[PDB]
Amino acid sequence: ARSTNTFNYATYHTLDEIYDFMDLLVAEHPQLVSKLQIGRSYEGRPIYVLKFSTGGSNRPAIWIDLGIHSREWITQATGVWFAKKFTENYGQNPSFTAILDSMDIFLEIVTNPNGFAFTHSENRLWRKTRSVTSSSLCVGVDANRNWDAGFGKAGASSSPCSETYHGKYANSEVEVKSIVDFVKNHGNFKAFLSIHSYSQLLLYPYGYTTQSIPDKTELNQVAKSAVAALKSLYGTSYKYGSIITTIYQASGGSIDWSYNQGIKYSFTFELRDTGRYGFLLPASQIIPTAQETWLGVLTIMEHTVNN
Ligand SMILES: CS(=N)(=N)C[C@@H](Cc1ccccc1)C(=O)O
Ligand SMILES: [Zn+2]
Repeated sequence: ARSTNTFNYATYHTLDEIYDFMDLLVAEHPQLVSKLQIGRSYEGRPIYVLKFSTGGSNRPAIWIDLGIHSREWITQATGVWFAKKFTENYGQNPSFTAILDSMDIFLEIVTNPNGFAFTHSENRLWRKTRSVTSSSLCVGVDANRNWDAGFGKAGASSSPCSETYHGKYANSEVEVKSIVDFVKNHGNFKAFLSIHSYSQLLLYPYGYTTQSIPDKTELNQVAKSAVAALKSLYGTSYKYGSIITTIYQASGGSIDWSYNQGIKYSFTFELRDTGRYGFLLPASQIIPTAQETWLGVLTIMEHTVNN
């Protein structure tokens, strides 16, 4: 509340809280974290990215977004945890410090602020954005299906009322477009990670095509290692593979797009529980999830700095 050491990482928070948390963090470690606004949500809410850097001009960076799907609260929770973790581990953890000394980290905790606010105010299970209009009384698009990666292909719905509505056109959603422009403009992103929320999977590109990525051998081993690392804390078991192969076909996905942009280390993480609690994960599981997930993330980051 008053400082980042007082903030309760063991509970779920509102939009305001996370935003306030953002400012505390920047106030406390001004030389390491900066708060950037890459856009405004459909309902005009600021879209913020927290930039962790030790200097340099335009260093190779790591992209990390959480809460694209509003109801997946564990991700926003894990998001805030990571942010504090970055400030804590710099200069203490030999490996993490090595990473920050050479690369920057872009962390977007609340990728979909409108839906997030909605999950607090009216429907806890809301997952889409809150954009309106058309020949429909239904609101929102599935932000993870609005990307220009086999956009509109099988694995997404053209029906606005649908939970997996892809939107009118690729990048129609500001929350999405804001990232695209940011990342395209930066031009030196090396890794791109998108965090979900439930089923315990480590996925790597192509949800939209059966086509195998050229870097499949390498991506597969990294995922193997990441999953191995993650399970070392509490023995949480994750499955890994390509999207289409492990789950099902999905078009307009975040990770397919990033990979197509030449960002090789494109992985999607699906926390935490395999259905017992689902999207309504007990707050008591926040830390543990954050802790383990971090191990898998750092694994991937280490690979990145090394290749
Ligand atoms: C449980 S869920 N809705 N997070 C599953 C998440 C699986 C996915 C990962 C990457 C890319 C496209 C699809 C989705 O359907 O968006
Ligand atoms: Zn999701």
